[PDB]
Amino acid sequence: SEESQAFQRQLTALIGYDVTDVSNVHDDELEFTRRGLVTPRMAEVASRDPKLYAMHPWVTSKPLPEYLWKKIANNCIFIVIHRSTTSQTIKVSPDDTPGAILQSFFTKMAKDFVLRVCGRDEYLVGETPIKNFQWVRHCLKNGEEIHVVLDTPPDPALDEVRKEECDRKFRVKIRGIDIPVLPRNTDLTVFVEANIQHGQQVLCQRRTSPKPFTEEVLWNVWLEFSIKIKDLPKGALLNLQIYCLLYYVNLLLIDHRFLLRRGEYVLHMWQISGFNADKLTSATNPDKENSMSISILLDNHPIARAEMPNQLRKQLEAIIATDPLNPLTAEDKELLWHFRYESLKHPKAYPKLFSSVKWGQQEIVAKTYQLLARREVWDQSALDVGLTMQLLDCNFSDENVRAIAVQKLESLEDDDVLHYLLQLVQAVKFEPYHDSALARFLLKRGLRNKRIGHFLFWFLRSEIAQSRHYQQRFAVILEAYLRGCGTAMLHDFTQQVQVIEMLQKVTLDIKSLSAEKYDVSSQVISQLKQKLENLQNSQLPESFRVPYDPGLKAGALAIEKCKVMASKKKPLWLEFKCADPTALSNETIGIIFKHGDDLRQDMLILQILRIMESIWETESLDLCLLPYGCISTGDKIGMIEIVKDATTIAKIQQSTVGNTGFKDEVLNHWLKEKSPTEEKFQAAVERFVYSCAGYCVATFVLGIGDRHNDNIMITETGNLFHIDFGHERVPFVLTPDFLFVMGTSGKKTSPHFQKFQDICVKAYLALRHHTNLLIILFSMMLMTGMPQLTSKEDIEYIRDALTVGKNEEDAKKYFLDQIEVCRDKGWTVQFNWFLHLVL
Ligand SMILES: O=C1NC(=O)/C(=C/c2ccc3nccnc3c2)S1
Repeated sequence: SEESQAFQRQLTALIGYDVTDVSNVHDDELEFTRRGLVTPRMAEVASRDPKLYAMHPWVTSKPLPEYLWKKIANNCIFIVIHRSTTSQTIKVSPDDTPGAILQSFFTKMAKDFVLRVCGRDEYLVGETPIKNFQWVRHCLKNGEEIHVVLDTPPDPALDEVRKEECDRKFRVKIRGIDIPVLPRNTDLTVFVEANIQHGQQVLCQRRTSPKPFTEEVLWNVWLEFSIKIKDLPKGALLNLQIYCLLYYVNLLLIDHRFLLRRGEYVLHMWQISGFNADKLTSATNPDKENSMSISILLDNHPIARAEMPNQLRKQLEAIIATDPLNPLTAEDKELLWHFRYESLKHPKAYPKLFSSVKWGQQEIVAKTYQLLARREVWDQSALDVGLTMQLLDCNFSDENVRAIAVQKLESLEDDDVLHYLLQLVQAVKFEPYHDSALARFLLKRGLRNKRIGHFLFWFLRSEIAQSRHYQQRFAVILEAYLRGCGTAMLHDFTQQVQVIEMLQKVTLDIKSLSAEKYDVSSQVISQLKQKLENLQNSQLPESFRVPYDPGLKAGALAIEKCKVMASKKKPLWLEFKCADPTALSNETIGIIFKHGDDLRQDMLILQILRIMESIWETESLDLCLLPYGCISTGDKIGMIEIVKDATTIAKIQQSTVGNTGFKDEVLNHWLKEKSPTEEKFQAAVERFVYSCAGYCVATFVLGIGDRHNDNIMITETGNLFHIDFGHERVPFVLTPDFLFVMGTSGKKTSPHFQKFQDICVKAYLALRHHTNLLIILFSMMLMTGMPQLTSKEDIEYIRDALTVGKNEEDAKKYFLDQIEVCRDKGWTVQFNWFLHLVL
């Protein structure tokens, strides 16, 4: 239709990819998926209530942390209901409801309405305690006053959606392979390797005679396998690889309609470079112009009580209580299997139990599917994200195992889906098929909530504009989401995508007009400013929503405050004005555009940091972390949130001494001066101690605590925070300037440094209580976030770091040891840091 085809062009521009393309495809799994996601989209949109969907109340059922009550020791909240002039400050109770609250206002005013926060697209509605709104806790945690404005409920009419209406051994013939360009140094040979895979696990492997690596190499040789056609499990993967490893490609032997792949195929392959999630994609290489290829032929159809002793039961248990990174063995597996009804009564044993299943045999898989049939213990157990996330990684390809995994996620409330959305989304790369429990689950949660949906949009978009391996799949999941969020949501995303395109065009140009040789010369300096105008004209929207912070709505770009950070690279530093007039602060909005870093690795790292707070919180601890917003929007490019009143530590040093040259007291001077009243400098020391320990533990477990001062920042208010995360040693950073702030010197004691270790070990062991969770996220971050890593050696770092095994009491000491190693280096390495880091 003249406009229907027009709408698709819209969704296409938003999505950054053309789902309506069938150029790079060899079947119809995608279309079937769009076809298939239509249902899930429909059930949810219909189900979602406009009354709450249009205001996305953001709340939690978790208990208000123990470190957030001193604020309210009078069981009285100081909400400050605004309006237009009369800002009456009502008093409510930590239990009152946005309804009751509206009462203590109209009850205090005499002779519909909703209370959204001032300067933010956040409403405080819904039958939920005023203490269960993340905002109220945000205000309580920052000493800020809980404000709010009396305004009418948003016309839900806006959340309007456009109208919607054999028992033979497996065989495989390798015809040959081809590549346009040949002339490559060596005159070596090459062979093809066909592997039948299921969950990383190879179930068979066949090769080919080493023929010379010429422009074209035909083999016309059948590759007979041992596995029988009735044993190939759903999810199985024919992994073709070229060795001389330089090229790989995959092809599911069992389609989406439960049929066995049969026919001629010309697969364009991915190039390798010298484990990670890309080697797993069922996608073919889009660039059929200069990429290796392989012709194969497929032609061969539906789909297919005593009690453990005591000593052995003592053996099974020792297996169960082991980290995920600890491999298994022929015996452990046979043990876990033969007693599959025993190990079944233990949820934590599911990952290991399913790793001992011989998927390459119909009979065994058949039994396995019968094991799952009864999930009393699992379905009844408390939700364990660690364990759940484990059944969604690269090791589980059976949809039924993975399926129960999503079954527990179903039990997650928004606030928790926000804490994991990113990894949940990265986990879709492990799914063997496009349409899946996990996708269906992400898609629904997106539609049911505008916050999750906003973040789903960018997380998926991040993958589509950068991942050839997984764009088609993500794009298809995105389009499905876009057709259910609403007309408003669309208007928003559109405005957002436009602003970034241009600001990204500006970003790359400036980087060009500026040589490696540090400059920020008059010229480029005059250029950026000149550039920031050709856009502020009309094209660049008068306003737009902030991708890393959905509430905030940026307006005009304050050219007068925009610049270009030094850095080898040339990140851009932009600032806008809040498009909301009801704001009660002068604070503009600072976003940092940059090119050069894999801004995805950053995202993941900040994601983990928010998961380390959440943990610390449940254990009543607060290490004041500042995981700033960051959204990767393309290959080596994205945006960064700008924390107000923050300075690099290095600059804090060279702000008293010299350049090339470190006064241990430089920091304590900055804090006292950059602070009005002493009552405040006291605070600053407080927030500095907590957040300081915070990045100490966190950065350590992650193995990213050895960084040059230039990547460490602090605020005039006391909060410190690391930055830059895209990839004499040391644990972390506890330099004399910090140590000094706490009040200490070479080997000493203090009311603060004592607090420092006091807060650390407590937060550290707290993390140790989530060893398995941390390991799994960690292990998923490498597989989808970093190049290609050994499925052992690289993940193993997290295992030694978190010191799995050791008794708490020891670890309690282990940390401190690492702490003393600090003094041992004083300014050693920090002074050294100019060279480089490796290994
Ligand atoms: O990877 C990276 N490359 C860069 O240039 C970075 C700079 C940066 C990051 C966060 C900030 N937050 C508040 C203030 N200033 C900031 C500066 S991070």
